[PDB]
Amino acid sequence: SKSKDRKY
Amino acid sequence: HGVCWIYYPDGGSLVGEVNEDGEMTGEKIAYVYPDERTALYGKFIDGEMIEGKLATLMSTEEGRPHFELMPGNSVYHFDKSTSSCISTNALLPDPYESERVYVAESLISSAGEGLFSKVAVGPNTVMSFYNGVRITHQEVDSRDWALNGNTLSLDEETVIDVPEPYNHVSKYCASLGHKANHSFTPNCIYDMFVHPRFGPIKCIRTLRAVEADEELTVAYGYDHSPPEAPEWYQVELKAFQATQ
Ligand SMILES: Nc1ncnc2c1ncn2[C@@H]1O[C@H](CSCC[C@H](N)C(=O)O)[C@@H](O)[C@H]1O
Repeated sequence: SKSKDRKY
Repeated sequence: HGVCWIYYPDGGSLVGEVNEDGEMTGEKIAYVYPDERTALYGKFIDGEMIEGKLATLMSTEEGRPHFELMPGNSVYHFDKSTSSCISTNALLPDPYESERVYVAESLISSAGEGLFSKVAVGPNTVMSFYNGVRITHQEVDSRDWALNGNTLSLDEETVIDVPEPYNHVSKYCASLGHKANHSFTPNCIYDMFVHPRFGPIKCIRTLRAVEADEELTVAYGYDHSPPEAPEWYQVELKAFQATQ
């Protein structure tokens, strides 16, 4: 995703 | 006739005499920040801040907080952002953040401004808040990286953004967490935070002691193998991998 800090 | 303290996992708390239904409702309720000293004291309804005046928790006696009001008529209210409104007081700083960080030119080359500690702090210290407007992952992922410099995933439904022109301190300084630059060897982390003015957001928390005037950095955590990331981050990742 084009955002910081996502839980993958 | 007792007082109750309700702590959030981040270390902030609500404190006051609860009503018959166990709710934080009254004229003398407070939110206390994680330093256990800075407080927003006044009218709350079921834990929502209606009028919190800046105060310092001076002591506790039998569990009951004893506050001193700060000068200046600093008042705050619950003011969660929307998709289109970042704050009703974009230029009113957060009083806890203002004592801990400032913005200045980053020490990282060609990286614009960065966020710096005002004072020495220990590990695990909340330094800054990352508030912004609340938009969807579909909007963010379906637009260009040039518009996604400040996007921070909050959870699976919501991305917090600080879009132009709120990325300039002259137009928005209610929170500053979007000013911390990235590092693959950071001194801070993004962490969940439940804020009395901004609602559920994230914060920047130190992982170790930091000195006065030290730049605060965080890992931005883009997916390296969906990398899906801006070119400057791709370049730096290759460099980080080579040091390893
Ligand atoms: N390690 C790093 N190297 C280069 N640029 C960085 C970086 N970390 C952050 N940035 C820059 O900071 C932007 C994210 S917001 C961080 C605050 C920003 N420097 C400012 O002046 O408002 C990125 O789009 C990139 O321009």
